[PDB]
Amino acid sequence: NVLTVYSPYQSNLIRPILNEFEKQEHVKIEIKHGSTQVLLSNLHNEDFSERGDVFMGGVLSETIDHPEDFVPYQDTSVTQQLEDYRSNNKYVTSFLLMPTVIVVNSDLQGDIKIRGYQDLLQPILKGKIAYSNPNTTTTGYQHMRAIYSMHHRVSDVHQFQNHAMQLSKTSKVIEDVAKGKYYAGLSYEQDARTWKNKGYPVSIVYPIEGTMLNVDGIALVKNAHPHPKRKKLVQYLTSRSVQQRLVAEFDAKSIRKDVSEQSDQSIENLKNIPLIPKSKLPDIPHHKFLEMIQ
Amino acid sequence: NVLTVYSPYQSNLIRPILNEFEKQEHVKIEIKHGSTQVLLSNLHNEDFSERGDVFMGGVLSETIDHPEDFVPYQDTSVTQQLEDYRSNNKYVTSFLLMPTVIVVNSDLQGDIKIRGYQDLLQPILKGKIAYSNPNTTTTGYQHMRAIYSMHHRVSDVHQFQNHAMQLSKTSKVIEDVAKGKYYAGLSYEQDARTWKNKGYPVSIVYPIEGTMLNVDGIALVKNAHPHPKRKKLVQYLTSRSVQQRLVAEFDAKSIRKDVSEQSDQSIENLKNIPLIPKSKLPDIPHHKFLEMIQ
Amino acid sequence: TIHQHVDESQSSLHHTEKQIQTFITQHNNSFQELDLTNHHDVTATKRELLKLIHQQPATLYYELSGPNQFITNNYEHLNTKNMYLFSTHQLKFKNSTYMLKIYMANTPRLSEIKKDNRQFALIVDQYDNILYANDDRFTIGEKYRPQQFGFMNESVKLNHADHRLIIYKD
Amino acid sequence: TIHQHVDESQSSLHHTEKQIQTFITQHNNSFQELDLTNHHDVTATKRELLKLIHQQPATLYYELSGPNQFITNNYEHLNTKNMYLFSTHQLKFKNSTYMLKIYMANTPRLSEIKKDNRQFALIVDQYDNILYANDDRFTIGEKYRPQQFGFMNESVKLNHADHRLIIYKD
Ligand SMILES: O=P(O)(O)OC[C@H]1O[C@H](O)[C@H](O)[C@@H](O)[C@@H]1O
Ligand SMILES: O=P(O)(O)OC[C@H]1O[C@H](O)[C@H](O)[C@@H](O)[C@@H]1O
Repeated sequence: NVLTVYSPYQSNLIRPILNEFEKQEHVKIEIKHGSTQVLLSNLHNEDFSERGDVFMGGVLSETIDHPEDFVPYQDTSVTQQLEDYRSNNKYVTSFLLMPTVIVVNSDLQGDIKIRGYQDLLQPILKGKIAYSNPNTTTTGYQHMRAIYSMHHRVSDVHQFQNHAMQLSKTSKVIEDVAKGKYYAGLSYEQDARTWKNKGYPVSIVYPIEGTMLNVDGIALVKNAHPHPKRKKLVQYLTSRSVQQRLVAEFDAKSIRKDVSEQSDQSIENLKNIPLIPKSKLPDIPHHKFLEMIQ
Repeated sequence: NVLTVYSPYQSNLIRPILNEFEKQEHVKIEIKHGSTQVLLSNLHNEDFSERGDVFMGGVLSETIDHPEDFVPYQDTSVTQQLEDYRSNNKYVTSFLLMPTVIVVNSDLQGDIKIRGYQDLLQPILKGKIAYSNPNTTTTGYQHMRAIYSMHHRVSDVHQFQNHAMQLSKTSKVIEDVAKGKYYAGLSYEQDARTWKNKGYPVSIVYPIEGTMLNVDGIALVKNAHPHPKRKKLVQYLTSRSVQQRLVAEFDAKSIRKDVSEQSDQSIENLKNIPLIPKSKLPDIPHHKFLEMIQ
Repeated sequence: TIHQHVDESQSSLHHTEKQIQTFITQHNNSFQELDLTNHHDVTATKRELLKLIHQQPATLYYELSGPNQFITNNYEHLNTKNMYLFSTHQLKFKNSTYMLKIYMANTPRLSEIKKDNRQFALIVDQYDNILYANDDRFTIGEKYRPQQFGFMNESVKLNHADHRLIIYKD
Repeated sequence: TIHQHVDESQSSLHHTEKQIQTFITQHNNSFQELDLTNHHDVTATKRELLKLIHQQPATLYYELSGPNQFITNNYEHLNTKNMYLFSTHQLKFKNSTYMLKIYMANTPRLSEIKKDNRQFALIVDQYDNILYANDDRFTIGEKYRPQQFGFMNESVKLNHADHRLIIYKD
C-alpha cells in the first residue's frame, strides 16, 4: 500500500508536494531521509523485497555507484526540459537545478571578505569554516569538485580541509553558521534560503571562481513488487504545474523550459550566477575523485 | 527644457515609465511617435537645432542607415546585460528583447492550422493575412528576414507578399486581426498581449520554422543643445528597478541578467520559444535586403 | 478508560457536527436576505453564530471571511494553525459569498482526561497527517507514524470526515 | 465669465481643502481612541466624514481603507479613475493605520457652466498629466497638450498642489 521514497531533501521542501500527491492519487507516501550516499548504501544492502520505490534528490546522474539497483526509465516530459540539463543517464530523470553556495554569518563577517573558495583560506578564518563530509553527502563532494576545478590542484582541496571543520550532515552546516558557531560554511541554495527566511543573519555567496550547479535527479528503485503509482509520481514531479509549484512557493529553479524563474530576494537567477561551464567541469568519476582527495 | 523622445513604441508601454522619470527628475518628456524608419528619415532631414534628444525602440543596432545623426555612448550597465544581446554598436544601448509573432484570430481560425510562416501560405488564407510595410517598420522588415531565413529563398518572401495585404502601420495589423477583418497577421509580442488583454480573440503564435527576436535599442540623437538629463534617462531605462517594472507590469522581456522573466498566460518564456539561432540568421545589411526583395 | 473516552468524544463531535449542518440548512433561507455591509444584519449573523457556539460543549471558534469583512469570536487571536479545522462552508449573503470556517480548540472531555489521566488526543486523516494535537510533542500539519508510535491507544472514525480520533496514554 | 469661474472655483477648492485639513487635525485626538472593528466607533467615523462632505458644495467621495475595512459614500460604486484625487491621508485608529482618500467627482459650478455654456474643466499637474476632465475628449491619466487644441481658456494654480485648473470653450 505504502509508496516509499528515499530523499536527501529536507522535509520542508518535499513533504508538502508529496502530500498533494497522496491526496490526488489516494496513496500513502513514506520518506526515508538521510545523506545522499548513506541512503544509496543502505539501499544497496537492503533486501530486494524491503526496498522502497523511488529515489529523488542528489546528483544521481553522477554519483550512483550501483546502477543495477535501479530500473531504467525517463519520463515523457524530458522533451520540455532544458537541453543543457537533460539527463544522459537511462536510470535518472532530471528534476531540479540547485546551486551550491557559501553561506556567511553577517553578524560575524564584519569586514572579512568572502566571495569564494580562495577567500575561505584567509588565515583569520581558520577553524571557523564548516562543510559536510564529501564521502557521504552530495554537498561536500560537489563543493570539493568546485574547489578542485578552480585551478585543478588537489592542493587546494587539502588546504581547505585543513582550514575547516568537517561535519556529518549537510543540514548541520547552515544551522551552525546561522546560529553563530561558524563564520561561513559550504551549503546549497534551498537550505540557506530556508534559514535566511526564518530571520537568521545569513548571507548567500555564489563563489566567483566558479559556482557548481547540481542537477538533481529522480530514479526508480529495483524491488520485488514496485508500487503501481510510482511512475505516476515521476511524471507528477516533472510536471509543469508541480514545477511552477516548486518555483512559486519555494524559490526552486525549475528543470523545464516552460517554467519561468521567480524574482526573489538575495537569491540570484541562473543567468546572474557565475557558474562553472561544462568546459571546466571536472571529469573524473565519483569514486575515483573521492579516493584522490583522501 | 522639454526632453523629446522619438519612439515607435505604443504609448501604453513607455508613457507610464517616462512619466515616472518626469517627476523623479523634474523634466517634461514629449514623445514623437511613428514607424521606426519614418522617424529616422524625418529625424535625418530635421535641423540640428530642432532635433530631439533620445531615440528608443526599434532594432536600432541594425537599421540606422545614418550613424552621423547620433552620438556614441553606452551606459555603464552593459556589464549587467545578457551577453548574447549586448550591443556591439557604439551608438546603441540594448534595452529590451521583443519576440516577433504571428497573431491569429481564434474566432476565424476554425480548424486551419497556423504554426508558422509556411502555414500562412495555405491557399485558403490568401488575401486574409496582414503585415506591415517592411520598408518603413521594424516589424515588417524583421518578419521578412525570418521568412527568408526559413529556407533562404527569396521566393518565400514574394509568395507571402502576393498572399497577404500590406498595411502602413504595425499597430494596424493587430487591431484589424483582433476585430475580425483578417484571419492572421504579423506582429509583435507586446502589441498582441495588449489586444489580448482587452478581451479580443487573439492567439499568439511563435513560428516553429524560426522566431525572429528583436533587440530594441536606445540611442542619443545628435543635436545642437542636448538636454542635460538625457544620459540620466538612458541609465534610468536600463536600470534594474525599471526593468523589473517592465517585467512585472507589462510582461516585457528584460535585457539584464539579474531580472528574471514572469509567468505565462500565453507569453512564452524565452527558453520555450523556437528562436532563430545566431547560426541561421541572415547576414545582409538593412538596405541591401530591402532592395533584394523589392 | 480509553475506550469509553473515544466513544463519548466520537459521539460528542458527531452531535457537534450534526448541529452545524442544522445551522447551515436553517439559514440557507435566512442568510440570502442579509447584507454584511449593514451593521444591523452583521449583528443578526453574530447572534446566530454565537448561539451555535454555545449549544455544544466543545470550544469552537468561527471565521467568516469575504469582501472586506472578517468576523470571528477568536478575540485573543489564538493561532488557528494549532486548532482542528472541522468544517468549511460557502454561504450566499445577498451582497456576496462568504467562507465560514469552524475550528475546534478543545473539548471539556479531552481537557479532563489530559489533566486527570494523562490521556492525550490526536486527530489524523487517512494519510496520517495530524489535524489536531493537545500533546506538545506532536504538531498539526506534520505526520504521525504508527511505527514510532509506542503507546496505549484506542481509535475511532469520525462520522463527518475520513478522520480518526486517537486517545493515547503516555 | 470664464475668468470669473476659475477664480471662484479656485477659491472654492481652497476653502474645501482648508476644511479637509481642519478635519484631520481636529480628529487626530479623536481617532487614536477609536476602533474600527467596533460598530459604535465606525458610526462615529461615518458621521464625521459625512458631516465634512456636506459642508462643501463640491461632490466628494471618501475611501477609508485598511485591515478588513472599506468605508465610502460611493454607494453607486462609481469608478474613481474618472475622478479627481484631492487628497490622501494616513490616520492612526488605535487598532491600525487607515488610508483616507478624498475624491472630487464634480462641482455644482462646473456642472452648471458645462450644461449652460459648454465651458469644460481640466485639472493638470506640472507635467501636463490630466487629473480631472468633464469633457469626453480628454481622459484622466493622459497628457494635455495645449498646442493640439485651440480653445478660449483661463487657468489658475490651486493652492493645495502643483496643479492648474483650466476652464475652456470651443
Ligand atoms: O546531505 P546531502 O546528501 O548533501 O543532501 C542534500 C542535497 O539535496 C539536494 O539534492 C541538493 O541538490 C544537494 O546540493 C544537497 O546537498
Ligand atoms: O513596426 P513599427 O511601426 O516600426 O514599431 C516598432 C515596434 O515593434 C517592433 O517589433 C519593435 O520590436 C519594437 O521595439 C517597436 O516598438
